[PDB]
Amino acid sequence: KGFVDAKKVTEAVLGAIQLDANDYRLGNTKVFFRAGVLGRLEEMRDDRL
Amino acid sequence: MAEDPDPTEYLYISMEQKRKDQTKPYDGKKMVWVADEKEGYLLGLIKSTQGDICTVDIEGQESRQVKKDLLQQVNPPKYEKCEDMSNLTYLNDASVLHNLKQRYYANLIYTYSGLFCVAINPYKRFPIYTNRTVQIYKGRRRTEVPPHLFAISDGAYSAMLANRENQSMLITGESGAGKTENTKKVIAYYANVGAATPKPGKEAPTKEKKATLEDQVVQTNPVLEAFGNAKTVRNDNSSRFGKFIRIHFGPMGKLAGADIETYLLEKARVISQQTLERSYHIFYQLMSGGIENLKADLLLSDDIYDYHFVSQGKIEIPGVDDAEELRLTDTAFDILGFSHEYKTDVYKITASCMHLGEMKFKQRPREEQAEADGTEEGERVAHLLGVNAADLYKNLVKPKIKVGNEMVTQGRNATQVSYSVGGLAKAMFDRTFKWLVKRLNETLDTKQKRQYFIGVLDIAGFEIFDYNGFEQLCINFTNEKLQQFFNHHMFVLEQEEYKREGIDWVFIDFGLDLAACIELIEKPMGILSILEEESMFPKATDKSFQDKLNANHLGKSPNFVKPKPPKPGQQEAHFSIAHYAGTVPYNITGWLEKNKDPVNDTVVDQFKKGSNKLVQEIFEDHPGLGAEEKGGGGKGGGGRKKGASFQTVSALYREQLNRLMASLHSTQPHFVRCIIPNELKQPGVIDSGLVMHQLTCNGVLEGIRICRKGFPNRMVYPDFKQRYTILAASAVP
Amino acid sequence: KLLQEKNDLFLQLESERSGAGDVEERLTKAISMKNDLEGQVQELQERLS
Amino acid sequence: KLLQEKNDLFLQLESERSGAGDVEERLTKAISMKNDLEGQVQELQERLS
Repeated sequence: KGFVDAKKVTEAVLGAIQLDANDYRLGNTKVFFRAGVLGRLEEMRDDRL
Repeated sequence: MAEDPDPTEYLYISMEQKRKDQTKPYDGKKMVWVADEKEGYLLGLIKSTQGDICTVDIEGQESRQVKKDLLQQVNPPKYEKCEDMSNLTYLNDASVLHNLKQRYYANLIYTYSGLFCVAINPYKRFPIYTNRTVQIYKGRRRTEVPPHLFAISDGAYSAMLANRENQSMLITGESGAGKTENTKKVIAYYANVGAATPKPGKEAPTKEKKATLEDQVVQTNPVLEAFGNAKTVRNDNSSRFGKFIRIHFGPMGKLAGADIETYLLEKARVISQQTLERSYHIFYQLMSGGIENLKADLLLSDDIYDYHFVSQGKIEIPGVDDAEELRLTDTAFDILGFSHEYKTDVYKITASCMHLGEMKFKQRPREEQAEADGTEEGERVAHLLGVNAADLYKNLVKPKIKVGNEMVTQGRNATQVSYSVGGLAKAMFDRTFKWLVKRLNETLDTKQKRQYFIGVLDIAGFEIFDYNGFEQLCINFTNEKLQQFFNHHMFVLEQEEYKREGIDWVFIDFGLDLAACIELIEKPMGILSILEEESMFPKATDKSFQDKLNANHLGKSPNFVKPKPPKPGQQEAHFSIAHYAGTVPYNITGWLEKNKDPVNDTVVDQFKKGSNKLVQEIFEDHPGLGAEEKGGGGKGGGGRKKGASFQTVSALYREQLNRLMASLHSTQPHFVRCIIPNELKQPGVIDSGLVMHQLTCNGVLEGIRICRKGFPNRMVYPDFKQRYTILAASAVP
Repeated sequence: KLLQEKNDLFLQLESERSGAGDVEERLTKAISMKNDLEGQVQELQERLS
Repeated sequence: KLLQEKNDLFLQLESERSGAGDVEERLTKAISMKNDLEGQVQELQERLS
């Protein structure tokens, strides 16, 4: 419980899943995905799934 | 007791009136009514008459020379502060004016003028809806039942159950003439007398002692008022919709069910309110009453003033909270039969509409294809719908553009997107309240009893402001027809009913008619106007609309007030119609888009593929709500009705107009003519300038001239013959 | 409820059936002014030529 | 049997709604046709002028 700068909220969630902010690049509105990164996120869920 | 019968307490008027001799030496015989500024009409004396000219002084003693035909003849206080209006003789204006002003001010709002009463909305919570008032009145012998709305409803219930013909209950008013508050008291008679309410505990104060149908049908009204009501400049509690209650009655006496239709909803105000108006009530309740847990899952800010679709600021309502009123209504869902999920689910679909307008689009001039600066604003929407996040924030700016029938992607430019997002809010709220009123009716549909009824024409509006648009016009378009049904029912259908019943009556009329301006039958209404025959063509505008009204009505139709020049060259386009309560200014520039309704396809189609059950239901055909784009062949909708474009609501408001009005003139009417005492929203204040317009204009002087001999009590000849019979054991054996 | 729903539908059967007739009058407007318009297309085309 | 009167009145109703369904398409087709015939007329007069 503590939603604020959505940029900062997302760094924390993605920091818990250990990705530095250069494979997924941030800007303002959107996140850029380098190869693997989005479909590694999909895979991470879909390990337990 | 001196032509009048015997009195009771504050509920009645002061009806043990004296006959105090002082009044009498004035009946001799050359006093008259004269125009003043301060009171309105006043008392004058003919001193000397110069043929067709007259020198008449006044209460103020100012000797004035007058022309004959103004001199309204004096009608003495034999008829001061009676319960019913009837007995007043010389029905020229002053005689009625005087008499109502000093009724309201003497605590009596609701005053009898036969069946169709006069009510001057008090604006206060009066302790006269107590169960004392509603325990004595268990089908009472009407003298103990004096000029309040319970008797009116008693007299409806008491004719109807016996004589088997369907009924209506129609309160008219102008802006904030407390309509809803009145109908709650029609229902509060019904909810505490004729039904199975176990009364023998005798509690005059808080009863709350069954039936459950009664406790339920009541709660649907706060529920309706939290969602659908908001605030205006005149009106704190402004029902931003218009409803019809069909009060159903079974075989034996007591209640059977209730069918509420709903006409319009003011979804346009959701982007920004104008001046001091408040957002849809439900919203603020959910904000203040919510606790630490719920607050997270629903995605409320802790701080206030964030909520971007609440304009001007947080404005208060006088003398109510927002926060405890949440806890009332939530439990009024519990009490209806909502489930522990669906509680959170209706609020989930409600609060996103408070959120959404947080989405800040910003100019990135390399193209002008703006995208919005965040996620929080979008996510607190996205989760509460449980729609695909990866769709929303891409596909809102980049949708699959249907070109004819094939498909090309496009990025959208800055303002189209901001506007479509504001569109997404007005799409959510309109669809949900319409989902809600039916899903409310479902719990209260006549469950294996009978659909025999009273229809209550509780259309909340006729609200006058500088801004009147299309929105105001489609509300005002019924309220007009209601004043037309007044003429059609105070002269006409009152006595047309006496005629059907073959009573001792005489057909008499005076002559009041709107139908030389306003369209009444569904097809005249579906010819009105440069909107269905032309909304589909790229060159038509709210400018050509005004010009085709100005071609098709002006000069020859004497009822249409024309603009005071916001039309030569540069228009906002204004015109006016001669509606009884007020010549009103409308604006036309915009209407087209309020009669086409333009959003984004790809996102609301992907929202159809949503989750959270209720959030889902709000979307498709099968009953007929959204499924909202692609191409129904070229008609103008929709689904029913008509084909595709998103909306066209003015034609759908033909579709229900036919079915409602057909019923209304068949179902015998009860009326209450509610009027407002002041502009300033204040309790107890009455103004004479306003009252002088209003009592002329509501059909009141004319509407005593017949309805004086008109009957306010109406029941059945077999019972009444058989309940009496042996009283005349001398005469009938 | 069914002895009533007999008369209920019958009432609504007046409702949609007048709605058929009136909208067909507005369709008769089309069916009529069509002839005049075709007449106008005849007299137009013949004279410009 | 009471319901069979409700059955027939409803079958009937639906067929008058579907007759009016025809009339929807028919009507709007006639309205769209009017507006083209207008565009045939107005201009052809204007080309005389």
